[PDB]
Amino acid sequence: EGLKGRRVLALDMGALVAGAKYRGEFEERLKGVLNDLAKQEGNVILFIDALHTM
Amino acid sequence: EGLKGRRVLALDMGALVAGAKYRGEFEERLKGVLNDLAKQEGNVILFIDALHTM
Amino acid sequence: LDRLTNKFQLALADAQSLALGHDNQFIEPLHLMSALLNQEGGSVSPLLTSAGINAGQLRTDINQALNRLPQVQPSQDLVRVLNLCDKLAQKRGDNFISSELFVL
Repeated sequence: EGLKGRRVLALDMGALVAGAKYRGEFEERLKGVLNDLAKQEGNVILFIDALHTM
Repeated sequence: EGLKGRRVLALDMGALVAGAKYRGEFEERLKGVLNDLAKQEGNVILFIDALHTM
Repeated sequence: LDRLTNKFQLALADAQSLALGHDNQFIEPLHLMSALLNQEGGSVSPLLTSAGINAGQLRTDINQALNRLPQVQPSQDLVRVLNLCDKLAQKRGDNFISSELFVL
């Protein structure tokens, strides 16, 4: 009953590399992930496939 | 059976480092040949001689 | 130089970072225009918008031009443009050299 109802969204860094041409757009889209997972405010449990990437 | 109809294109260093000067141009030639191997639909054994170099 | 407003100096420092980040040999007027158009609170984008110029499309075209620069610290082009900013400031009687003048 604790972990039901939770809407769990996974980050994809392999999707986060998309759309980066000039030097510095991967971390553009990464801190945009910090923007929307900042406003999401607890709704999303994260799973990091290969944690030791982080 | 299983290997019939396939090619062996050597992944070759020196020709991938050819007249593609800035950043991304190397990713343009490698992205071109790897989308090409993505769209051949099972026709090329990729070959890496000296596996530690790439 | 202390002749520039703080905002202008801040964009120039950013222009240097853009040049460094692109592995460019010099800081060209293009780097400075990019930094000015990218500065929050800056007067360059609104100035352009007030004249009917699409600032967003300009930003894109400037970044594209920056991406074309050779890859390997003000260029003489930039020194020259800044010298004109200085003269335009003098004609207007401006205490310091502001960002808007760089556009002209």
